[PDB]
Amino acid sequence: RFYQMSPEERLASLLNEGQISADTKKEFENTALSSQIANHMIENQISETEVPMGVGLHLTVDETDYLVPMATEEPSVIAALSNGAKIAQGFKTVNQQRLMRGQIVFYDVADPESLIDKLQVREAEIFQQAELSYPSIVKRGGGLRDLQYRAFDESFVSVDFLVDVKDAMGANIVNAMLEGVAELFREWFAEQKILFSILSNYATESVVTMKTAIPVSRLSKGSNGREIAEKIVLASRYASLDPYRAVTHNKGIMNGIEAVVLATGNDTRAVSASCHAFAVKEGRYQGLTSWTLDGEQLIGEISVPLALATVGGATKVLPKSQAAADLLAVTDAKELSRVVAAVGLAQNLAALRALVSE
Amino acid sequence: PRGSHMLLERPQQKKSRFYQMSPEERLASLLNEGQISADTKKEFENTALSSQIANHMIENQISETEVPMGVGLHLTVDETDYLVPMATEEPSVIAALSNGAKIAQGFKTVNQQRLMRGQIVFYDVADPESLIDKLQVREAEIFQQAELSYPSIVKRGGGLRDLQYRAFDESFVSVDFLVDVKDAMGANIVNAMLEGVAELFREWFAEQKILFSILSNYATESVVTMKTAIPVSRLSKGSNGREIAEKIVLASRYASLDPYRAVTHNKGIMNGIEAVVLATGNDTRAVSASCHAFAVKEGRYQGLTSWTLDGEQLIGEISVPLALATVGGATKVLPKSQAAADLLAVTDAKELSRVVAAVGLAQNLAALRALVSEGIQKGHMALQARSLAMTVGATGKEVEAVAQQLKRQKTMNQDRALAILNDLR
Ligand SMILES: CC(C)(COP(=O)([O-])OP(=O)([O-])OC[C@H]1O[C@@H](n2cnc3c(N)ncnc32)[C@H](O)[C@@H]1OP(=O)([O-])[O-])[C@@H](O)C(=O)NCCC(=O)NCCSC(=O)C[C@@](C)(O)CC(=O)[O-]
Ligand SMILES: NC(=O)c1ccc[n+]([C@@H]2O[C@H](COP(=O)([O-])OP(=O)(O)OC[C@H]3O[C@@H](n4cnc5c(N)ncnc54)[C@H](OP(=O)(O)O)[C@@H]3O)[C@@H](O)[C@H]2O)c1
Ligand SMILES: NC(=O)c1ccc[n+]([C@@H]2O[C@H](COP(=O)([O-])OP(=O)(O)OC[C@H]3O[C@@H](n4cnc5c(N)ncnc54)[C@H](OP(=O)(O)O)[C@@H]3O)[C@@H](O)[C@H]2O)c1
Ligand SMILES: [Ca+2]
Ligand SMILES: [Ca+2]
Ligand SMILES: [Ca+2]
Repeated sequence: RFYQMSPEERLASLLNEGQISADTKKEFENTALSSQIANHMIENQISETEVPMGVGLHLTVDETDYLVPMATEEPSVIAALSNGAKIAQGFKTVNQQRLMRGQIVFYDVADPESLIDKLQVREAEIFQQAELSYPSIVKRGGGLRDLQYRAFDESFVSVDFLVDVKDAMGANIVNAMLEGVAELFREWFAEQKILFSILSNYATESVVTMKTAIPVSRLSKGSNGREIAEKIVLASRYASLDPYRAVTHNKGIMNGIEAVVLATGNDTRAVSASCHAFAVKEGRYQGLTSWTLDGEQLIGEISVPLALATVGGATKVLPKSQAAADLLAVTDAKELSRVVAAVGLAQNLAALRALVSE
Repeated sequence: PRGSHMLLERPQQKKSRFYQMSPEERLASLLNEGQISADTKKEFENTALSSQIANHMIENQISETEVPMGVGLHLTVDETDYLVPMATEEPSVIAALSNGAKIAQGFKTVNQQRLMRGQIVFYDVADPESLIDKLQVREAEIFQQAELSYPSIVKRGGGLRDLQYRAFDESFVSVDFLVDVKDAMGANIVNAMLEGVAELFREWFAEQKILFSILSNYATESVVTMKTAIPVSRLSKGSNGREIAEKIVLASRYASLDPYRAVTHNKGIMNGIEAVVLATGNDTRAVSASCHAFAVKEGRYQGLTSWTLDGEQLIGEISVPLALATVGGATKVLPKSQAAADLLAVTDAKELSRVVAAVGLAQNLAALRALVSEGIQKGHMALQARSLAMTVGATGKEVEAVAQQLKRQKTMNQDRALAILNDLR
């Protein structure tokens, strides 16, 4: 019955059964998100978590000014972003891509190559079925983009689906498309077995690279601008050597990125999973940014998979997500990813500069 | 050309900088400079967290993000029943956690440690092996200064516990500090302790140079491992319980071969873990950072859980570093954190980490069972049909009736769910 009760009835049941105090109940009742919206978004809803939201300052991306909504519970995070962006002055997009990835995994595959060669010769029909399983995205101008195949040891075979989901995160688009094609596969190969069909959150085809060039004089109010830069460069390289520093290094970056992702109603677990997994380069967890000295300029670069969204999920139904989107005022998801990647690099600059200046 | 940033438009210099203004003044300035609409300003003004609390926690505060919070059910850890506060915006996460916990019935602790790491890193070290030995013999005084740099923790029963040393590139040296921060996360306890020990490191060695002294979020000494044992019959409403178990084992095994699946595998785990971390006012970045880095094993990003078959039993196990906290940070200054803490009803941070790890394993179970059984979509659409019913006003047993009819529709809507509801009345 608990999952069938109203929020008001669930709180009363919790109090009646001694599971929460009376003051705890009154606090759970002090909400600002409409009960209608919250109760229909999740299950067993009783209340809300309120995260303070502030405005990150001085971010410029490709000669466009931005005001960054940042939801965070940690002090100094928004100030660090603002000081880091002010010092950097601007950020420039080195390259951007935006495709989502999914997979259908066969198991107990007798001869992998046989199965794979079978699929490659019928790719036209697969694209046909993928359109039928979600035709709306194809009308918007997206849809399936490529098919890839990977044969693994232990008799696994993965069919990789790369999709253009436009401004959505794409989970429900990709999952629907994959389950529809899975049916066709089971019709084509009654012999074979399908372990699962699901989207991959490792969005290596949604990577964004930002960069910044900083006159070393801006790194200090005084004369030791180059000294601070040389130590920033040293700190960044040590992240490539000590995972115990790289994790803190990337955590500092995600303080800014996850604040914007949260404020705009995007999925924080998805972005945190892809970014940290993308940090694994050459079998070692390293930093997501590089800092080098080219003459009298400190040059920083960031590369992160940012399959973010401006539509779908919680980006619209939560009024605060719409308000944060009004403040940021990005026109599409690709732009959101560029702004978020710049926030990451700005956060990292403020963190390293403070780390080596003390 | 290169004009300045549009923020220097927000200052009221005829009087005040943005970071000095009050939240109300900061919103008025935002509206007057064309950055937000009137409706957006009013929505920002609709807040439940005290303005005095929010404004003094962060900088340039203007409003708040509201994440719905629900209650996960059926979780049992070490023969104790729990009600898990879960803060999330994703549908089905809480229902899946309840389903996964119900299927497993309970979780037990295999091992647990709780120590926060810190590091003081030397750079430009000529002979690393020399400086190291020069430090190992003076550990008696290193432990003493650590106590005076932050004595409060030592009288509460904690403080520095161990010192280890590593060298990289034959030019870097790192002094590793293992600290017991009790129920706090330990960031400010460690940092202050390390910056104080760095001082005498300079006094001792005017020859060497320190690059930085700071905590490490990679809390490999806060790993907690949870276990579960499920009769295969509980994995299906039908008769193929074992078949399902066999598929879950392979899905878990496949995660260990394809990082593209492992990331999604751990993402599902973190849907539950981060939802409790957020509800209790803990630092979500620190947990996801240490958890995903811990996922890297033998030079390969893999799944954080293992699933194996032992006779008629499906055996699941999770291992993650959870340096969570029950005090400090945002665990108390945020009233909702205290309310969520009253519901979870844990006594210490060690118990918090144990419950959160179990939540992760239960979450993993629900996802994997659905993926290898009917698929992830069927469950989602069903919850979506019920949500669309309550939106239009479905009550009582009309919730399932309207959801049943929405299933028949090729495309479910709020426009059509209202039509179904009115006919029933
Ligand atoms: C969604 C269910 C639970 C449907 O549930 P069902 O299969 O129809 O079975 P049921 O309705 O008879 O009851 C299932 C139990 O789940 C709970 N439950 C059931 N319905 C509700 C509800 N309305 N409100 C609250 N709780 C609910 C409830 O505890 C219930 O038992 P009971 O308490 O009644 O004895 C099932 O399909 C399921 O578990 N799906 C898993 C979906 C999931 O894991 N979602 C997480 C977000 S998606 C994700 O993780 C991404 C992913 C999957 O890609 C990660 C990965 O790949 O690993
Ligand atoms: N593996 C995973 O991690 C996983 C698994 C399951 C669920 N999820 C969750 O599923 C959600 C993300 O998936 P989703 O975005 O596809 O949900 P969605 O809300 O159903 O899809 C996007 C919505 O935005 C609309 N839209 C408007 N303009 C669009 C545009 N330019 N491009 C694309 N769509 C546009 C779409 O309309 P049309 O239908 O007409 O196209 C659609 O209704 C998140 O809540 C996520 O956390 C994640
Ligand atoms: N790299 C990073 O992640 C990083 C860096 C810097 C800061 N931070 C932030 O710093 C905060 C976490 O650090 P913190 O935990 O040390 O915050 P904290 O609030 O300063 O420390 C814990 C507080 O709880 C009190 N307390 C009561 N009972 C305790 C117990 N059993 N054990 C420990 N403390 C107890 C302590 O009293 P006493 O004062 O007497 O000791 C202290 O005031 C977070 O806001 C975090 O995001 C993170
Ligand atoms: Ca191809
Ligand atoms: Ca605007
Ligand atoms: Ca030792």
